Amino acid sequence: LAKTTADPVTTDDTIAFSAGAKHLSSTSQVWWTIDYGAGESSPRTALTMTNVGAAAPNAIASLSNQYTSGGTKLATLRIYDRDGVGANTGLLLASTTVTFTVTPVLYALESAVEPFSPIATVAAKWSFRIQRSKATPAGVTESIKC
Amino acid sequence: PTNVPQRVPLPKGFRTTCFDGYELIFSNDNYTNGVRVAVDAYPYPVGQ
Amino acid sequence: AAAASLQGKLQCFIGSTPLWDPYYPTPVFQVLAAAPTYTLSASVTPAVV
Amino acid sequence: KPCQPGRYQNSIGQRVCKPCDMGTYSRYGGELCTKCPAGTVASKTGSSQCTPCAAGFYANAPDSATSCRACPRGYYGPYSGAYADNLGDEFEGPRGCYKCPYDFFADRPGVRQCTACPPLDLGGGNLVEQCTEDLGSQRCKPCSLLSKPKTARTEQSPPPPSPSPPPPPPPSPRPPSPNPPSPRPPSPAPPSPN
Repeated sequence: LAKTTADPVTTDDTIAFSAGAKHLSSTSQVWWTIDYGAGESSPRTALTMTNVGAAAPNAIASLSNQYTSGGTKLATLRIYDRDGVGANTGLLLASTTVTFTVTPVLYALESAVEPFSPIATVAAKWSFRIQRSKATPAGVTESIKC
Repeated sequence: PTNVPQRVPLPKGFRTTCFDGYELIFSNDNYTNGVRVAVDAYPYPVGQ
Repeated sequence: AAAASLQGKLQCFIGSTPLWDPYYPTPVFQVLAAAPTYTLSASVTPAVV
Repeated sequence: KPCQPGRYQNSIGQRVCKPCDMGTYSRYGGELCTKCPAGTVASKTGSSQCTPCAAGFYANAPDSATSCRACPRGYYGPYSGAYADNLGDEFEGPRGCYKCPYDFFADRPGVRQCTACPPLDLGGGNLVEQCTEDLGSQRCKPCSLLSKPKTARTEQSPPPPSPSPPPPPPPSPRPPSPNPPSPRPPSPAPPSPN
């Protein structure tokens, strides 16, 4: 599996990776799972293995995911041999997990009070500027509750 | 500049680099610091 | 009552995830006190213009 | 065996590890030597670490630096990680050396506290303030000289310092004690008498 978008900035943009599964000979139906930082696929998808081991990348569904936070992803793709639907665990064959680091987005906060020195029994208004790192994703509105 | 090899097993005498003001010499004679004690001690010459 | 050293704490949430990590300390703001009076003194050169 | 830090290898099946380039560090192994990140300098071939040079000095070039040198006479460095951009005003940067303009001067690349000139004293009584003529000047000059109102240059405000690193996460729980084995088989039953 290889990442297509590249330069993964956590929640910014989209993280796309396209995999390719080869088997030497005697190619038949495989079950392929995709595992993100947490949670695996429930239906476990369904792979059709048509090419031969010479042709490495077979047509696997290009699944993309939008992670959260700056932690490493370690995107696992587990292939289960036997079925899976009938409450029977499949056999791990390749796995071949790849991990890619990301860059989280930090938030800045600046405060200013008025009046600038609090006199006893006098109301004060604290104004706060909130600054976002880099730029807001296109067509993505965020509502903050402070 | 002069290269420094990564960790090589050397028996006793052979020393990659000396410290703070000592000129490495490829001799058999027994040296402590830079002043010598014995001569023709080591069978094969080593880095003093 | 008017205090000399104020320390306010703010926490923000975009949805569920907070902006300020709990491991990191919450922002603290020192916004002065005692209501000081500012005196202004002038100096001019030259007098007539 | 992995190549010891200070060297690298970029070919499968090489008995010898090549020494890293000058101004570059290496960890245990590494296919290629990674250059010094940002405002630091290695200043030696096959060095295991790029040293982040102290405040009052700037790196020769960004990223790939040879030797950190002191800021010029009318300059100061407030931060350790001070590095010349090598493009634009020779030896200035966002975290690099600044001129400490007009009021302040250093005149001897020693510290980041550029001094606000000495106010000279004419005789015993008279006191006169000293201001420079060109942003950062070496020798101060008394005020009321050379067109003071000319001074129109941009005045920036420093960004806030980076926050503290997070504390290490808790270690992985130790494995539990092994469960007790199945009980021993019973003694064979006695044979039928006769």
